[PDB]
Amino acid sequence: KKIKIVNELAVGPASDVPNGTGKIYQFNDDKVIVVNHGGSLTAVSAICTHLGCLVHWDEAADMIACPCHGAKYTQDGKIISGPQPLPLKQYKVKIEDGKIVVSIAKLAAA
Amino acid sequence: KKIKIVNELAVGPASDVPNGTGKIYQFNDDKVIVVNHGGSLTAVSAICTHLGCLVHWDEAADMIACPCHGAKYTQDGKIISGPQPLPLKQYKVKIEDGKIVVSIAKLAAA
Ligand code: FES
Ligand code: FES
Repeated sequence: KKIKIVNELAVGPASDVPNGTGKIYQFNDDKVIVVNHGGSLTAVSAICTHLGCLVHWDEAADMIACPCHGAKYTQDGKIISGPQPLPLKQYKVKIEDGKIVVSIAKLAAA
Repeated sequence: KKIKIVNELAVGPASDVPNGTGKIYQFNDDKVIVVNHGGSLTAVSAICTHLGCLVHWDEAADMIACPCHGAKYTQDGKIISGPQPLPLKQYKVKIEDGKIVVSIAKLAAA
């Protein structure tokens, strides 16, 4: 009673993103930042929804920071502060065979 | 004894790029990073020559850094280290009427 289409990609070894760090990967047309912090491995779009620069993980401040107009986001992409209109799109992410597997789903009813 | 074609664009107010900072601008088909550091206002292509992520200025480290795979460049776009094949193409930049004017030339001899 629902159709959904999932894109799925093993982007790199789990050892790429050890604790306290974040790394940017290509996901087809988007760029995703995968973050490993506080026991939690998350994945969100790395492109600011304001005007489209790349973000990075700031471990000391426990935040994602955008270098262009000062946007600050949570590890999960939620808005902390800045001019950005939207949160960064949330991905799913898992470790499989020692690999970081990122995925996103788009739904549709039958 | 030389003819050249110059693209020129007043990209924003000079107040946009104070000392110790760098800013990204659309320059027709390229994107340029203008950096103000050490009394020197420079402008180079913002597109990393490895795989094309947008770069940013790192004032603390005195370098242009690409967030994807670690490319480092000097303020003038020269390669410091990383997987990139090429330096960032250099633009010329000056202040007029409190505005940042970026320009680049393509040659023709006669
Ligand atoms: S493009 Fe990220 S703050 Fe504007
Ligand atoms: S895109 Fe800059 S290091 Fe690869």
